[PDB]
Amino acid sequence: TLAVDEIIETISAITPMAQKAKKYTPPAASMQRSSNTIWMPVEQE
Amino acid sequence: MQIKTKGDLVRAALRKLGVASDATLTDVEPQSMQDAVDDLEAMMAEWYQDGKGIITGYVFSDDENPPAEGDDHGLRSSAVSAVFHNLACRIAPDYALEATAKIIATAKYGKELLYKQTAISRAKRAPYPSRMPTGSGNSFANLNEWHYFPGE
Amino acid sequence: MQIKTKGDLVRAALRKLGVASDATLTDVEPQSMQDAVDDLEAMMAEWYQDGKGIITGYVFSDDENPPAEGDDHGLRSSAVSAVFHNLACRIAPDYALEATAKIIATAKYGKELLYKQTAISRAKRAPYPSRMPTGSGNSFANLNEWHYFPGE
Amino acid sequence: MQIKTKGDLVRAALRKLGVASDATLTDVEPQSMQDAVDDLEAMMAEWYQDGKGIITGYVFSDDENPPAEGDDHGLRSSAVSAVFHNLACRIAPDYALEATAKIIATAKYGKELLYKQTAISRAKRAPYPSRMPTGSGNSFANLNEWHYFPGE
Amino acid sequence: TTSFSIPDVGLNGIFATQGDISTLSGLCRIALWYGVNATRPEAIGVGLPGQTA
Repeated sequence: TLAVDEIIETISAITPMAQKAKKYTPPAASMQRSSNTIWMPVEQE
Repeated sequence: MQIKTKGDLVRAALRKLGVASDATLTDVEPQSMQDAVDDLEAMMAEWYQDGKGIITGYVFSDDENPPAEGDDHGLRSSAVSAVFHNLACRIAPDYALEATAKIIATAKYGKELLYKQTAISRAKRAPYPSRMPTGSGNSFANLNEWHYFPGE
Repeated sequence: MQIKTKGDLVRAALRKLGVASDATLTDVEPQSMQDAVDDLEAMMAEWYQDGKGIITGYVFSDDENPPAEGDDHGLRSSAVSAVFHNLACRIAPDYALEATAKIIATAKYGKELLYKQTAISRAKRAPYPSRMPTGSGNSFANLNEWHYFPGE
Repeated sequence: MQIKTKGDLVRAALRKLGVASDATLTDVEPQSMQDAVDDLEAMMAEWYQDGKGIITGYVFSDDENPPAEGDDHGLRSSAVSAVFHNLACRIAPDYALEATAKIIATAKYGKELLYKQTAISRAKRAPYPSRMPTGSGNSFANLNEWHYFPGE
Repeated sequence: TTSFSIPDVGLNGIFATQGDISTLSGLCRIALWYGVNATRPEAIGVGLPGQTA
């Protein structure tokens, strides 16, 4: 057997939502003590 | 062939030994016949080491069918002589006998001739090692990038 | 196979010896079976050297079961001929007899066939020594950061 | 195993020799049985050269327990055949007998099989000489590694 | 161990390999830690066509 050096490509996916999603990296040292959670305020009325 | 059963093989071996045949005035008992069939079965199981021994097409009788004698042996027509000569050689001690020189020589020759074709088939050369290059002369192998032989 | 118990093995050995068969009008003396079973057990224990000898699937009887005779030997179909031929050779001196040359040759051949597959299995090559390098061409060794073989 | 005492070994040896067995009509006297047990003890003490010979697990009877016969020999299952075959060979001259060729060959094979595992265990390579260096390969690892081999 | 930067999605994980010498084998692992959060669920929506009966 000499598996030819060509590949039959089958799948081609796209990730538009994950690309458009904004990505956030809070401080790791603080998050470890805060249990991987962080609070953010809300616009005041 | 006139010899088509385990009982036929046993009777042929007995005739070769000169103990019992179709012309004698004394015969061997059916218990002796059955137990000689048992000896033949043990011989064939020993020869055919569960697929790694001498392949002859012999068919082993099952216990569901009671009489082992009366079962077609399944051997080809060229194996019968070797089979029954060796059977005579192995069951000669039952009757305080010793197989004659002609029977011994024929048994040896028949066993060798039985294994000849299997030996020819099994004389196979190993594949290339996984550490040898295929060489540049194989353009297709080089382009498909098979620089070294697969192996195994 | 029709030889499925130590009793059948003993009876086949006795018949090969010509002591108690049907070809001669001799019945198995009851004491000729206990001693033969003892000899067979001793020979099998000697062969199967606590797992480091000849592996045959023989089932050794325990002290709880009263009758040693009557148990299935457990041997494969390809070992019965060797077993009972060697048993006949071993128990021949009891009756001031001597196993014939054919029986001795069959015993030798059967023992060789018994140990053939075990020898093939045990013919294993030792691993690499602890002081070899793996070479620069060993992709797996380079990936796993093993410049030398582990040995053992 | 049916053989579990020095007298069982002696009786098996006598049965092998053909002098006396269970089916026999004339037996040997208890004084002769004690003499055979004494010869067995002598042979075992000669084999087990105070721990520097053949190891079998044989237990030597003391004078406090009166009958040396009746004690479990303590041998493994694989040693019984060799032990009683060699005992038969040793005690054959007592009864104006000479052990047969099969018995002699089995005794030789049994003694060799008895010493095989002990020979494997005792085949050991000596430590390094006291003047050999440990090599600079054993210097960067284990920063306090010795510069020379101890010896002894 | 090294990093493992996924393209398309703008995320990073780790890629580690280890080797067991007792069995002369190895293991590989691509780990990625993240969490999707919806800070304003009142802004996200869902359109459901054909919701009759």
